[PDB]
Amino acid sequence: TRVKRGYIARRRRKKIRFFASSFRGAHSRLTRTIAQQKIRALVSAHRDRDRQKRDFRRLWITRINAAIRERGVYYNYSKFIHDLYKRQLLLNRKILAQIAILNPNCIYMIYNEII
Amino acid sequence: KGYKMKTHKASAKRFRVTGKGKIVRRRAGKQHLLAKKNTKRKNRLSKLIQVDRSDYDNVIGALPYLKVNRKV
Amino acid sequence: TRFRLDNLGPQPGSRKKGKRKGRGHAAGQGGSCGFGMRGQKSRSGPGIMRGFEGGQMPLYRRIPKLRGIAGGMRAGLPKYVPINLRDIEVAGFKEGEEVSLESLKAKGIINPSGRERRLPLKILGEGELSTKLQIKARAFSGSAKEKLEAAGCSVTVLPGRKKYIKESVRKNLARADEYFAKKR
Amino acid sequence: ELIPLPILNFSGEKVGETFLNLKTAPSETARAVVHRGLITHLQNKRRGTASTLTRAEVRGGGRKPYPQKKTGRARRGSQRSPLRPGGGVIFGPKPRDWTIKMNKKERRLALSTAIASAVGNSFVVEEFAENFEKPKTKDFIAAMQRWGLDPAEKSLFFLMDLVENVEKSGRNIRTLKLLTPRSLNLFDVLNAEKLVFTEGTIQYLNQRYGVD
RNA sequence: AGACAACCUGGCGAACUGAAACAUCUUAGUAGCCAGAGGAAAAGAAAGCAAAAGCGAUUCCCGUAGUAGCGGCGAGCGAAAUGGGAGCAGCCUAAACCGUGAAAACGGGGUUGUGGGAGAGCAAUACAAGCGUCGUGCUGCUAGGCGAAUCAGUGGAGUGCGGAACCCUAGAUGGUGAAAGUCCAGUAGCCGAAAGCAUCACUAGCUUAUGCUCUGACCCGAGUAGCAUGGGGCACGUGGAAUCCCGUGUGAAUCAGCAAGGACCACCUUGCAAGGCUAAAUACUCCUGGGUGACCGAUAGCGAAGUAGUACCGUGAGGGAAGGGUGAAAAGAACCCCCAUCGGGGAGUGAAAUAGAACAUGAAACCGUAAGCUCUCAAGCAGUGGGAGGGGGACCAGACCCUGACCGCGUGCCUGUUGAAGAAUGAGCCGGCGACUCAUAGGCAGUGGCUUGGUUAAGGGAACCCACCGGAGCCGUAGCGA
RNA sequence: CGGUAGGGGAGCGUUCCGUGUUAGGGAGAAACGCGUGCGUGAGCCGCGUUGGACGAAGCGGAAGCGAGAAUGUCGGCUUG
Ligand SMILES: [Mg+2]
Ligand SMILES: [Mg+2]
Ligand SMILES: [Mg+2]
Ligand SMILES: [Mg+2]
Ligand SMILES: [Mg+2]
Ligand SMILES: [Mg+2]
Ligand SMILES: [Mg+2]
Ligand SMILES: [Mg+2]
Ligand SMILES: [Mg+2]
Ligand SMILES: [Mg+2]
Ligand SMILES: [Mg+2]
Ligand SMILES: [Mg+2]
Ligand SMILES: [Mg+2]
Ligand SMILES: [Mg+2]
Ligand SMILES: [Mg+2]
Ligand SMILES: [Mg+2]
Ligand SMILES: [Mg+2]
Ligand SMILES: [Mg+2]
Ligand SMILES: [Mg+2]
Ligand SMILES: [Mg+2]
Ligand SMILES: [Mg+2]
Ligand SMILES: [Mg+2]
Ligand SMILES: [Mg+2]
Ligand SMILES: [Mg+2]
Ligand SMILES: [Mg+2]
Ligand SMILES: [Mg+2]
Ligand SMILES: [Mg+2]
Ligand SMILES: [Mg+2]
Ligand SMILES: [Mg+2]
Ligand SMILES: [Mg+2]
Ligand SMILES: [Mg+2]
Ligand SMILES: [Mg+2]
Ligand SMILES: [Mg+2]
Ligand SMILES: [Mg+2]
Ligand SMILES: [Mg+2]
Ligand SMILES: [Mg+2]
Ligand SMILES: [Mg+2]
Ligand SMILES: [Mg+2]
Ligand SMILES: [Mg+2]
Ligand SMILES: [Mg+2]
Ligand SMILES: [Mg+2]
Ligand SMILES: [Mg+2]
Ligand SMILES: [Mg+2]
Ligand SMILES: [Mg+2]
Ligand SMILES: [Mg+2]
Ligand SMILES: [Mg+2]
Ligand SMILES: [Mg+2]
Ligand SMILES: [Mg+2]
Ligand SMILES: [Mg+2]
Ligand SMILES: [Mg+2]
Ligand SMILES: [Mg+2]
Ligand SMILES: [Mg+2]
Ligand SMILES: [Mg+2]
Ligand SMILES: [Mg+2]
Ligand SMILES: [Mg+2]
Ligand SMILES: [Mg+2]
Ligand SMILES: [Mg+2]
Ligand SMILES: [Mg+2]
Repeated sequence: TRVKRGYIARRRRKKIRFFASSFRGAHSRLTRTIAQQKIRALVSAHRDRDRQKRDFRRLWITRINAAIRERGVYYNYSKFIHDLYKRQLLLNRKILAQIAILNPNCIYMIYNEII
Repeated sequence: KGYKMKTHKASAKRFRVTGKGKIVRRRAGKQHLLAKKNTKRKNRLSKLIQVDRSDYDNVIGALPYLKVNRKV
Repeated sequence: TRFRLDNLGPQPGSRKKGKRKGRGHAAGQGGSCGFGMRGQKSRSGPGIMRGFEGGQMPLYRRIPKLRGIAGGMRAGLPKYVPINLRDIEVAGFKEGEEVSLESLKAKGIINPSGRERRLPLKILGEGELSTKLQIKARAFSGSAKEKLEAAGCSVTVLPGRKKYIKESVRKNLARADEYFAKKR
Repeated sequence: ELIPLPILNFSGEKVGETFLNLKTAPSETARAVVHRGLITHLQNKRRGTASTLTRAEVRGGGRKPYPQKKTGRARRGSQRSPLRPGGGVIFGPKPRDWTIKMNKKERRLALSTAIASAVGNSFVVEEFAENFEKPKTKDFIAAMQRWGLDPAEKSLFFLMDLVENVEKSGRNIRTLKLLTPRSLNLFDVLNAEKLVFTEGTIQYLNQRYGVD
């Protein structure tokens, strides 16, 4: 019994093609390239989601460090964290970084409660 | 109907089977130049002996109609 | 009906699928079909002869031939249909029955075929017999005579097949037969 | 034994009841023994008519079209290669003998346990060969209606001998299928919705497929 | 006379290859060439197998058995008897002698193996067996005929749907605007042949044809067998090498004999060479009729679904393509405008013209039009995680899709390597075709059946499948030893 | 519970056959094109101003069965 390839190669490649919507040039038009790039996109996505966690953290240190140098001279981020664990606080970088922008008056009180 | 497995006769003339299924051979070196050999050495070669475990893969592949038992 | 064309199926573990090599890597056997990189075992054709050892003298040449088989001496085959004494006890015979080839084939113990058909019957004597029946066999071993005669059985050795003898050969035997007979 | 079959007459009334005690495979494997006997019935039935042509059997070829080198193109040995249209076929089908072997006692056991399962949807009838002096499908259908059957669904009549007047009265119907001990098969038993027997077949069927 | 696909017979007769080289060997008495012949051919009616018990022409299948053996004892090659089935058929001549002839020759006589004929003498020899030309019928083939049962509605068409009926010895197929047991052709069943062919039966009348004693007198297929030598082929490579067939040279015997039984001798058994014919079982398909497909459906299937072995190429042998689908029905588009044609726009046809002929469903690469966001201080395997500003929609909206100011990260894919983004290999792109399969055996595992040990093979089997037979054989029940 | 060669285990899908003149289908099948749905994934389930007649699922079976590469290959179409 003879069996043509049929349509399984077509319906497969449409799923591979639909993922390549906004790609420029021949990376959205040629099947032998979209399969070559669709592989690369997910690896880059799986890699970024691991880097996604360290990146926002890296941004929160700057914002918290940037928002606290104004209070005291010869004072800095590293001294602020050492006092929280001394005072037995639990707040993380996410909450402190967002309060620094959204309710800056709170950190001025947190600095006072520590001292 | 058609093709049947053939026995490798040069191997059949050099290997046989015991009652349980052990393969055996004759030890070599007892056809010429026996004077320089001691009776202890010539006695060792005269006796039969079981064939090495590693070589059955070649013997059985050549002797398909040769009943054996690998578990003994 | 309970059973029907659309409610049957095989027993699990009885009908495996079968490896279709060369149909991707996730299937298990890869594109190379499980033969590694380029070599001789990976080629499309007959391989090395079983026993070949890369030019080294194989084991079927550096070993002498069996005794007798080397020159052409014929191997010794069975001359009789051996049956031990214990098997007769299991057959379930009574005082009156005999023991021959035709009797045992009826029970199903002895089932010869081909070469084994044209053989007599021999008794060996490994067992015990406590039924006191008669025998119609060809030959007997030493232990069998001691056991059967002790059990009150009735043995009967058959004459077997005759061997043709040249005329003058009978006279030399008759010469010796007359010699021993007249003296003893 | 457990489900005694009732007997019917040429009319729609009852006259008695009997049973049939056949050899049945155990429930742990009866579903598989019947399925093994069903494949071989069909795998022996199929005909190896598929055939193709290899590169040696296809017409043409033989000549090397262009030399091995000094040409900027992939090597080639013959135009009638599988890697070109109109060429050979790699490992294509050929006329095959699909026939396999199955032990008798397995095929016989698969047949017994199948009939022993259709007891709840079967029954027995008396002889009616004399009631048909001439072939007539109209009267034959009326008899099935009076016995409680539907010609729309499948059915099965198993009897000793199919006389001429009776076999012509069901030869035209597609659903109804008449059988004899020689024409008895496994395929028809499982396909039929309702079975029918006679006093002679219950005797013949019990002795050939007893439980002793 | 020549032609004739394959099978068959005869003659000549390779090589690559395998042996991991190669010459003995294998490939192989294959391929191909030549010759011949038939629907089959060839073989074939014991100078035979066998072994002390028996079989009774040849051929084919199962099995014996991958056994006994052969073999640089390497690769590899490979029996036979017994047994089980298919299918069964046995006949005509030379010679002794008697007549006819110068001879050659004609007629009669005879044809066998526990020996038979001739020869003579007795009987009784042949009706019932095998043949069978005039022709006479039987049955089939080569043209055909009869042949049961339905109406309406469903908006292109009703065989479908819903509803109501009918036939069936006919629910096999194909066709019909759309899928049919009841519309058509048909099928079941029945009928039918002047003429021709074939299978059978009958019929001439000549026809081949039936037994007991006497004899060890006359015949038993000659340049043959055998031997010596050189070779071939038998499973068996000169080996102890028989058996069978040839070249050279030699060269027997006639039943009181000869050959064979694996050197040879002896004994016994079996058989009667040197003349010939013969049906069936068996092998093949350029073809014919019927039937069936877990066969293909226009890159498939025969190379060929169209003027295919055409077009085209080649001095020639020879090689060798491609091109399928309007519609139920051409009703193939009157007429008007553009108009030199082609072609297009309306009209009209049609269920559909956005089916309009270069016309059926019409994917992708590729070439484009329009709309929404958007780039001219940039830099980058082109994306990804963040997501400014703007835009969008039958569900809703803290959602979703499109666009992407700017930051960060990120060294194409396979192949294959100690290691490749690699300036190592391969791919111009898209789509299709395209690769561990098949048969038969060995071993192992899993599952199943039987275990009162198991199982059949060929071969039969309502066409096959299949019910039921078929136990010959094979495996397992004693090993040790050359 | 990283993993190449390589081995084992469990599954998806294609075309065809059995149930099958199946269910369903000019009240629009196959196909094609789509999707705020589901799954570990191969894929499934659904939708339609396309299409115009076929044909699942389920329990099972068989293969000319899954392509991105072979200076592959046929046809079509680009670049220059
Ligand atoms: Mg971390
Ligand atoms: Mg043993
Ligand atoms: Mg792997
Ligand atoms: Mg690959
Ligand atoms: Mg492997
Ligand atoms: Mg490779
Ligand atoms: Mg290797
Ligand atoms: Mg090779
Ligand atoms: Mg080999
Ligand atoms: Mg060496
Ligand atoms: Mg031995
Ligand atoms: Mg060729
Ligand atoms: Mg050639
Ligand atoms: Mg082809
Ligand atoms: Mg001629
Ligand atoms: Mg050669
Ligand atoms: Mg070689
Ligand atoms: Mg070589
Ligand atoms: Mg002819
Ligand atoms: Mg004929
Ligand atoms: Mg014939
Ligand atoms: Mg002939
Ligand atoms: Mg002849
Ligand atoms: Mg004469
Ligand atoms: Mg009619
Ligand atoms: Mg109607
Ligand atoms: Mg008819
Ligand atoms: Mg003679
Ligand atoms: Mg010889
Ligand atoms: Mg001789
Ligand atoms: Mg001898
Ligand atoms: Mg003889
Ligand atoms: Mg073609
Ligand atoms: Mg097409
Ligand atoms: Mg269209
Ligand atoms: Mg078109
Ligand atoms: Mg600048
Ligand atoms: Mg700018
Ligand atoms: Mg290197
Ligand atoms: Mg490596
Ligand atoms: Mg490169
Ligand atoms: Mg390099
Ligand atoms: Mg280079
Ligand atoms: Mg390149
Ligand atoms: Mg390519
Ligand atoms: Mg391609
Ligand atoms: Mg393919
Ligand atoms: Mg393939
Ligand atoms: Mg292989
Ligand atoms: Mg096997
Ligand atoms: Mg078992
Ligand atoms: Mg059979
Ligand atoms: Mg048959
Ligand atoms: Mg792992
Ligand atoms: Mg780990
Ligand atoms: Mg389809
Ligand atoms: Mg239509
Ligand atoms: Mg189905």
